[PDB]
Amino acid sequence: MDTKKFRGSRTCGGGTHKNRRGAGNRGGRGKAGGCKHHFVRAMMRGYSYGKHGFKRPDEVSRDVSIVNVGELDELASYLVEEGLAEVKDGAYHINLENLGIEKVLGSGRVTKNLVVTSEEFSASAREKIENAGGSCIDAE
Amino acid sequence: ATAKTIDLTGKAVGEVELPAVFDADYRPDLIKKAVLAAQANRLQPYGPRLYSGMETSARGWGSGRGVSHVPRLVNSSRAARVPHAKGGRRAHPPKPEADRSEKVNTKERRYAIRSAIAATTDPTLVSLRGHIFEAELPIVAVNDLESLERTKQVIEFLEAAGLYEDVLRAKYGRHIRAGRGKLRGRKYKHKKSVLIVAGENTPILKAARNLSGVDVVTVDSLNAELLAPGTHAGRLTVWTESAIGKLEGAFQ
Amino acid sequence: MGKKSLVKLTRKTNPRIVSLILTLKERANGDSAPIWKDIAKRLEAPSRNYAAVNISKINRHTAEDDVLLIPGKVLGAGLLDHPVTIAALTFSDSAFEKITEAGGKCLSLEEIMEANPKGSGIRIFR
Amino acid sequence: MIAMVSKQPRKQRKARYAAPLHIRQKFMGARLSEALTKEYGTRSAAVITGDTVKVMRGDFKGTEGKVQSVSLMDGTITVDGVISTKVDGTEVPRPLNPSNVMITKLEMKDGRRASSIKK
RNA sequence: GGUGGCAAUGGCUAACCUUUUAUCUGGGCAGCCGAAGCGAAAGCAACAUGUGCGCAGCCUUUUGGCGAGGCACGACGUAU
RNA sequence: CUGGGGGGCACCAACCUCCAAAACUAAAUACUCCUUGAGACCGAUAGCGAAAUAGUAGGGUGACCGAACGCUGAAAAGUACCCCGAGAAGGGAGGUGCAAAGUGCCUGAAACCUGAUAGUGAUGGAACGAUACGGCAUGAAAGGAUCUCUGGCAUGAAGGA
RNA sequence: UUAUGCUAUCAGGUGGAUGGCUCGGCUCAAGAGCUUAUGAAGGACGUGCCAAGCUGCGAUAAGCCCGGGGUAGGUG
Ligand SMILES: [Mg+2]
Ligand SMILES: [Mg+2]
Repeated sequence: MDTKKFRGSRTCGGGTHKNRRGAGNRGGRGKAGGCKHHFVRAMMRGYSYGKHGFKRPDEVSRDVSIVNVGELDELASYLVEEGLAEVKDGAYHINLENLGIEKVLGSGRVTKNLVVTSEEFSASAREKIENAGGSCIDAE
Repeated sequence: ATAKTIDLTGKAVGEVELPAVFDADYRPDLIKKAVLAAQANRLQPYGPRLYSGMETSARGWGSGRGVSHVPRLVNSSRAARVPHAKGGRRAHPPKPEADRSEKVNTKERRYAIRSAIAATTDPTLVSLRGHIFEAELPIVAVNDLESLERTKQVIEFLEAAGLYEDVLRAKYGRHIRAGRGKLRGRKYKHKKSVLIVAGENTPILKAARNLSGVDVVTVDSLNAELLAPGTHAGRLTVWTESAIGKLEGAFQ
Repeated sequence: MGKKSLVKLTRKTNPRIVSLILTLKERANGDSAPIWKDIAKRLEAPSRNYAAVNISKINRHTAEDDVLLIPGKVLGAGLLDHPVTIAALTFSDSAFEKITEAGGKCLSLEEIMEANPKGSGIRIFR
Repeated sequence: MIAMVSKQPRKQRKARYAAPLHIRQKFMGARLSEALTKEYGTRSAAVITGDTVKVMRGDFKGTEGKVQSVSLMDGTITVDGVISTKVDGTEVPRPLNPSNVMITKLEMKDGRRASSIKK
């Protein structure tokens, strides 16, 4: 706190000089007082007691990266500019495994012709891709 | 943009186009931040000894003895170990593990450096900042300035370029400091005259070295202290053609 | 401009903002147009809560050949279809490239206040 | 010989105070007259008993005389003519400092003196 | 919180190297946060604006109109 | 060896991967008695307990606890000679020095003690003072000169005999 | 000449604050890093012309011999 603000105040913003003794003016040390006298604060902070669910090992689980069709469509010109994509006979041939994306979602609009190869496709993503005349290949 | 180039005789022998670093707006707060960060990073840890004032086995006498409740020596009545007792420890002293280094992002640090470099173009900032000069800012010199090897030649050039009165001002402004700093190594208070910039290491960094106030550096050694001593831009400086070449995209 | 606005002015550090605020109030008195006084009171707000406008929002709301005052920074995210004039406080480089490719202009607040004395048709965005 | 890494006053005064007694011979240095310097090539020299000095600073500016004694530990020399009187009246030598004198006549009796002055 | 740099084509580097003595200049994309959520988990995967009220500001017959941000809806992803 | 181990509960199968129960091995790293350098460090009740005749004086049967003390002057030129005194005490006079700074001697605050000056004082009631009016003392510098004192004239708000 | 006293200022005593100075302390960095039965570190006692303490030294006792550097004084 601002020490110079309190030169000549005695109590230094604490009230009586009987406050600020030690751990008993805080109710215990740490998150102490779980549900006897700090129960309401315990519930509001996000420290409620309980155990709920299980965990799978991290060896087997994976966290897929995603990209929506709108995002993939809008930045296609920049992708071919960087040499990532390819523009043979007009339709963009864009491969998602060189970027680092394992699944294509479907939020947004698609207007350009896209030939997208990847591992996974939501149903709506495939519907939107092929309603614009494009094609999707399950990359293996 | 364009600026007159003057030889060692003081005659304009060309007109060189400046790079885009010199064309930027003045920003005092960024320069402030950069200079303060570097000066904070120079510092050096200090503090008392590990167990100072506490190597003791004092015990209190308790109540009933007619005296206070402070710890005292085992074979006497002299208080010890507490901050208000003579010879006792100090409450909240400095600590050697305190880390006082500051951080500045590279983009804003480069931006402050560019802002400080562009400030030397303005005659007003240079003039009101303390210096004395009779030249057309900015001062640009032909590349043979890196060939000078005797201090007398550098003095001749400075006299012919109207920048020697600042050197004399720095020489005669050297004066003894006041306070406890004299006993610790900082005996004088110096003044800042002129900064000479060269593209590459040459004998000029050894000739214009003893002149009072003059600091000579290469283009790859510019920071914010050199250009804003005390967080005030407007430092007299000299450049060369090679130095101008080095600054096409130097800090962008 | 009581002591309140003087305090809010004293907090600022960047000189260009201070010069803008003073000149905007002067110009607002000169032309009797509340637009400049409004922009001054906006620029004098907390710096945490300025405006950051993406290209998509301008494309969504404006039409062909509008004039725009953005007391903040224009960010480049989206696609710009039609020419627009966006006089804002600052642009990012991608935003500048997109607006230039579309065929618009990127002129600062000084240029817009100098060119148009009254703001007869300016649209404030946020 | 103590390089620029000795810019602290504490170190310099330690070096001058607790010096080996063969280094305190160097502190007995005094300027040479013009002829001496242009015939030996050393801008200065050391003061030794038996040579004529010319006082340059203090109460006796311009008085000449021989050096009557030298003390290494004190760092002071004694000169002819320069004296102080007791209360009862007794002329006493007054110590000086060799950096306030000028050598006009060297005393060559060692033989090693010439080599000692230079190189 | 006050003030700043950069800005979805995002922001910052850490250890370390260049140190020419601790500064400093230039590298360093490992990694962290943001960018998609729901669910114990397997798994599945959304509006890049469809409607209304309307402050500032602008236009105007000084009464109305347009109306960023704001508020209220509608529609959709997932769990039960 | 047509062998053996492992692949986060046990066993079976496929696949992947290794060869224990013997041994050595530089560099990158840790530390500070010690040597050198540097300091937005402390500056004598501070900084190490110790600016070291300091782990000392001193205290405890013992394990062990543990202080205080820096500084004449540029140069001793460290007070000659005379009087008092029992005096190698000390005082006076007289000298040295720009200046007594006269030996633990730079500057030399307050508490406390001695004397002098101003006010008051042996009929007198107390938180030791604030405000207004008087006596006595002082009022050189740094404070005033349409300023201080005494009156006349013109305008005079609320109020108003 | 009002004594014993009270208040304020001045001169002196006592005392050792403040200021100025400081061969000391502390922290960080760079180096360097084992020694002893061929008797170590540490201790007791002795050793000086006048010498009690500390420091050095060991009945050859603030010390002896040789090589180099240094040059006119030395005796912590
Ligand atoms: Mg201490
Ligand atoms: Mg002490």
